Amino acid sequence: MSIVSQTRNKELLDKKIRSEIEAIKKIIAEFDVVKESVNELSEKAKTDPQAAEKLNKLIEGYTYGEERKLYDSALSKIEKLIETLSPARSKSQSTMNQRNRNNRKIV
Amino acid sequence: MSIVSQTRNKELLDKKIRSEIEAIKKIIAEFDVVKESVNELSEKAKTDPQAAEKLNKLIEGYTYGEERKLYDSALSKIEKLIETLSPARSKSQSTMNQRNRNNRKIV
Repeated sequence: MSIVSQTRNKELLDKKIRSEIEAIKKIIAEFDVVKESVNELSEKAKTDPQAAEKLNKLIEGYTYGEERKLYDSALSKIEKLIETLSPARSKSQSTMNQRNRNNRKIV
Repeated sequence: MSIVSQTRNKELLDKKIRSEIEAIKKIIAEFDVVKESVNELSEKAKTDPQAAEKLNKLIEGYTYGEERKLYDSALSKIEKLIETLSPARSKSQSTMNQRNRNNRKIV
């Protein structure tokens, strides 16, 4: 009766994990964006002196991005989990070849 | 300075990203939960008489994840991403070595 459950579960998990990593990848791409606020006025400042004046006021960028403290090691734990889902050295771990129900197999 | 939106935004993203890894972790465990009693039932149907009785009630709900080939490659790409965000061996990014402590290291 699992057929009535695994009719959407597979798709659900696929789309779920797919979206999770996409959001996280977006998060990690916003950090350098905020840090790029240290030169909001580049060509504009070069053209207009008043814009260059604002440059001395808009020279920020480091506010809430350097939060890689206790949460930094949290990412290290993720790698550990991924490694746990890896072969590490071999793929034949615990599992063993079976397929007894074949009736005279060629291979 | 950027603080109006950065008020509680950090907590929002922190908790959200924390949900991803927890949700994904559960999905991985579900694969073992489903594909658990397979060799202990299907294979044992031929061997044990009681096992064959149970197989007559639940036979569809074992192999539902044998597409592990190009999918794992995507996860490996995730590792590379994490590694790219890590200083790895070059631990000099936004930091420096010290070793400013000896006091006669005769032992």
